[PDB]
Amino acid sequence: ELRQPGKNTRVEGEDATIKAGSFTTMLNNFCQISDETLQVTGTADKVKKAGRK
Amino acid sequence: MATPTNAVSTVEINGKREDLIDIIYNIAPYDTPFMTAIGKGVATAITHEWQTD
Repeated sequence: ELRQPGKNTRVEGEDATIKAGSFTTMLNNFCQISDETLQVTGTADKVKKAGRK
Repeated sequence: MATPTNAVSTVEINGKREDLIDIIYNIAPYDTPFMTAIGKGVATAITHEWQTD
């Protein structure tokens, strides 16, 4: 993220001064497995009967 | 505190990648002196037979 604005109004030729900083944040998630199974007899895979052949 | 006050250092930054080398060091021995010393042959049955005199 970032910060909010403000009045800067610097003086001419002034010496510099170091001004803080910003850092990030970590997030993480886990994985998940999904599956399905199927079984079909040999005869049903050869014939052509009605709709499902 | 021997660091500049507003200094970005490795302490406060995030997201540093890990340093893991791609080498695995294994030095376990696996030599077989007796196997190498003796002779080799072919058996054609469950029981192997020979004769002495």
